[PDB]
Amino acid sequence: VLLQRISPLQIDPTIISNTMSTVSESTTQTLSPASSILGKLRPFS
Amino acid sequence: VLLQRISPLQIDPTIISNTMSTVSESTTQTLSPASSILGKLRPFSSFRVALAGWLYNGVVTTVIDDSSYPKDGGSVTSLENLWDFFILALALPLTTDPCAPVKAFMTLANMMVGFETIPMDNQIYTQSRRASAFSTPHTWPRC
Amino acid sequence: EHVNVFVANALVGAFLSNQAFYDLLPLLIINDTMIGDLLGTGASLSQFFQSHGD
Amino acid sequence: EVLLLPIDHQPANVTTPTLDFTNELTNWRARVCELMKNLVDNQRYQPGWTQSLVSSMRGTLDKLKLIKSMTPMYLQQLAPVELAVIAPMLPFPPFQVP
Amino acid sequence: EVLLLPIDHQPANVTTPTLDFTNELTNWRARVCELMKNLVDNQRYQPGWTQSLVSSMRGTLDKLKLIKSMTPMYLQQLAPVELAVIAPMLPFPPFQVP
Repeated sequence: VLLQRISPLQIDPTIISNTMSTVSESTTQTLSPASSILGKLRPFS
Repeated sequence: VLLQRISPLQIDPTIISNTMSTVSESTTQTLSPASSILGKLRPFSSFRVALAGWLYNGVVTTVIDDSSYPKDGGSVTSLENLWDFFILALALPLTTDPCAPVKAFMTLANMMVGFETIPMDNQIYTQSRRASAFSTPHTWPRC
Repeated sequence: EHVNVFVANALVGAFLSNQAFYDLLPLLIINDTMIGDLLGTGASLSQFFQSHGD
Repeated sequence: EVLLLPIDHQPANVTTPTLDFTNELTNWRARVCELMKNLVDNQRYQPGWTQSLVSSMRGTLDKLKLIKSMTPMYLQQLAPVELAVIAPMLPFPPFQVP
Repeated sequence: EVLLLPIDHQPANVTTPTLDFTNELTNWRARVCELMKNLVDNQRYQPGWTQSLVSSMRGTLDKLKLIKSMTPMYLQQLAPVELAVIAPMLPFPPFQVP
């Protein structure tokens, strides 16, 4: 906690989601590198 | 205004939309160069003004508004940002700002971070510093 | 004139890796002590050198 | 009598215009596009996009390059005149620096 | 007075930060991605994925590599300080082993 209060660093997950919203892919595809990674990251203690 | 009234030139955005309606692409695709560019252009005041500014650069220096550069700086991996670059590159040269060139340069340099790297001058005006900041001669990077 | 080996080395070394190098030039020529000169400075990377007092 | 311009002004010799790409600013659009197109076909960037998106991106860039806009032309042939014709009527006359 | 760290600490020389990838941990992310990318383009693994999935996978990996995170930087320049500044105030002082 002490750290969290003094450190200027802030974690903001939206960063990962934004860059990921521009990944190029086909919709007829079974897998989505983009999606899967987000669902694996489930965006601290 | 005076200009708008006398100039025979007329701005008609539909031009961009028409040529763009013939761009070839797949529907199963996630991104649309065609679409994105239109939504980025959102198709005037600023144009006519920029011209007027040419007459008084003695006391007034036109510059591209900060709000027009990518928030984080952009990334060559973002189609969105690629259009952002485009927009800026085409506009800068119409401003009286004597530093436009350097900004037009840095604007891309900022997106290239990590992809392509260059030798900047020092630790303050780094390759990642918002392009819009190189507003004075003393800042034009060596490279 | 006498050049500051330390700087010389970092210069080439920074330039060869595309790191900011221009702020090093003013230190290329030794002022009074090859070491003393750098002990102060807040220039370039700590990757090349940093000071701990004396 | 001197009025400076941050652009090259080449007076037009005709009174019945026609699309023209032989302008200073038209090349600028061209180059900018060509650059982008190269950034895309870059052997170490092109592998990250679906082979289809590239074709589309290219196509688009080409259409932007070859777009039939008159602005660049106007800026080189007429704009400068218009300004010169207004200047004498302004209340606050021009004040420039090279 | 010695406080050991499992990371390389290179004090920052400025007070007005800017994204920087010249960090120990930033390379680590890079390498890890590059490896994956190679595992995918491996002549005897790449044939099992639709030519499209690969492009996407690559693109993604690149975006992860070039992501604009500050953590790696912070960990190298500030974090160590913060700790050093707290240490003296803890009730139970540090107890380390190389």
